[PDB]
Amino acid sequence: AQWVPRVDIKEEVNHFVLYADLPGIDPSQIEVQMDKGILSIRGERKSESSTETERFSRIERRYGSFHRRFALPDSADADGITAAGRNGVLEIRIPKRPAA
Amino acid sequence: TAQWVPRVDIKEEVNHFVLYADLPGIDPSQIEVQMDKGILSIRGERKSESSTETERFSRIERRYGSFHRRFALPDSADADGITAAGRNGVLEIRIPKRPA
Repeated sequence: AQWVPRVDIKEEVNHFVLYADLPGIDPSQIEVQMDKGILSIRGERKSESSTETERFSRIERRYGSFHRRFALPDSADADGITAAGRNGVLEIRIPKRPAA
Repeated sequence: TAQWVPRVDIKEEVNHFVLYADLPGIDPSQIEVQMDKGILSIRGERKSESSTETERFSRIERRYGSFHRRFALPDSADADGITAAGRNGVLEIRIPKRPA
């Protein structure tokens, strides 16, 4: 089961903010990149369930690699991205470029 | 308490159970974990930024709200031994099995 971590994306006055539910991963293990106007998050989650699988009486948490990409408007400035994580939410801030 | 249904894996080891609950974006201390008459519950309420200035969101995929996960654990689960500790959004609940 491909892990597709859920993301909300918001456009604020000076930023886009992407919030990504990435439970079970240290924020430092999530690869955030943005190239060509497309914000990418990529990483891998191990799950306790792939060890002693037969001991689990229920398994549904998704894990494994994920890689999601989000085209953002041209206003998004790839070079200013910051990301901080807490309680497995990675919150990525993408500043907007000043208007042309 | 069940606007969303957090993913939980449950494992029964030789001498303990472990539940792993993906509860991204909630402090572990806001998450109530108890057993009552065999039933392990995990409940609490996740808030989400997407409820604030919702119209500024171009995507909202993250589920939140109250949850109340219940599992009818075997009688061997020592209701008095539960610990629950979260890291990066994953709550790990450990319950030793009864001697008898």
